[PDB]
Amino acid sequence: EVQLEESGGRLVQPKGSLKLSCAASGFSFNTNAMNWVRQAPGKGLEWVARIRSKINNYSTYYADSVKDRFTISRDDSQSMLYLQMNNLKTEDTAMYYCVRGTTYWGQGTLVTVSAAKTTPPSVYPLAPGSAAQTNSMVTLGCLVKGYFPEPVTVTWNSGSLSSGVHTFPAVLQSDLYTLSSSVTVPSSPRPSETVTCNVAHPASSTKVDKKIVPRDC
Amino acid sequence: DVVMTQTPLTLSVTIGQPASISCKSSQSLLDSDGKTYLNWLLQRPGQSPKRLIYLVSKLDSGVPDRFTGSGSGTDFTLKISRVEAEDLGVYYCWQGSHFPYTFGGGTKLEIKRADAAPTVSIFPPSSEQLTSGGASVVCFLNNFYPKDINVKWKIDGSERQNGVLNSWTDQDSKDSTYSMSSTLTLTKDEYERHNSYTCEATHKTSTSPIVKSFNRNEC
Amino acid sequence: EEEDDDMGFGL
Ligand SMILES: [Ca+2]
Repeated sequence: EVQLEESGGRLVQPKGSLKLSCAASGFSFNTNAMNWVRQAPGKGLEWVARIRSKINNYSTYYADSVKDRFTISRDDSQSMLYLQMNNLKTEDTAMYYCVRGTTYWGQGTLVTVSAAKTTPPSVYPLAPGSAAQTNSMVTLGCLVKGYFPEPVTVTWNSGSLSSGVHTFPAVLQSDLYTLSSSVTVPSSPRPSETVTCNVAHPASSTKVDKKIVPRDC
Repeated sequence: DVVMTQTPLTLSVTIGQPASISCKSSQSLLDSDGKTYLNWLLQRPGQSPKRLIYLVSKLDSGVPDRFTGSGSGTDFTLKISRVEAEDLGVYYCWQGSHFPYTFGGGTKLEIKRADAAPTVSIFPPSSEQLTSGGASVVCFLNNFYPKDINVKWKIDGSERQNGVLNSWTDQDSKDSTYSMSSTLTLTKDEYERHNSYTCEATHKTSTSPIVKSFNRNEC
Repeated sequence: EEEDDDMGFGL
């Protein structure tokens, strides 16, 4: 199978530098022209750069927005594609995709260009309060507050509870994100059985497994 | 640079019905070699883009025959004969006839389904949070349709507009409904200063709002 | 030698 894996995305200060890598396998890397395509959060696609194969003497092309700041390169002996980015601007914030021609796309690597600092989240359990006796279906949650940069992932019971799970996209308010996740289960598997939210923030190496426990005074 | 204009911005289609989307260029995409390098791509929620059509009308391998591309010069069209649940996403046109290689702004295809009222749940601040000096009140509004909804927060009866964060999920992969989370953030001092906390949801499914509440004084 | 081409771009 064809696979393209980008590495290197992370938080960097405006005017800073960063180099991305893309590892190719399952196809003839050395006979293909490669591209970098980016997507700012919640925006459309924008072509960034192109590099041809050795038969075309590794010709390079750049979008006006990155020309002279970015350098596309390749290492055929290692099946690697690179993107060196200098003098980074907040408008360079995006998911960066490695692409074989216009057809094989990687999963992407996130580049956040910001003066804000890496901050771990606070993980708060959301359990039913005062009222609600037995409504046959119970809704529980987890509030993941004040982290930076993106992303954060939430699973319930290590991925065993997959149905009735709603994980809400993060919203940025004054250099910090807040995300929430809900789970709806029958009133029989809880409190009787275990409901735990597993939250990960890889930028701060944070892993928090919060068990949901009833209030009722 | 060649400007690619896609219309409509969004459309809402019932599964089984046709869809048609447009891509217009600021200049002819007919290249010097007599070929027209117009591509169509689909990006499903949380996935990487994938190419569906190249050279205006040619289908990539594994792309169903429900998709047809057509056009010439400056006017191009992608048509879906009968939409399936898997067609949900953002469609982009990408021209390769002129340098630099420009994209259209995207067309978001949404799945039309029946109306459904939200199921509302209210949540008090946790002890883990109250200890830090802050207090958040959460309301989840589950499995509703259409997307447009209004949440109103009330503290002891009076409307509060500040310290509110709202977030919507993508359409559910199984039933196409939306869900929404509404968080009210107050300081620990202000939260203890009042008793009843209420979230009110106004949706097209009802003339009267859905109201969920809790008071710190009762358990 | 010989460049693969998915026909996405011209030239
Ligand atoms: Ca040309």
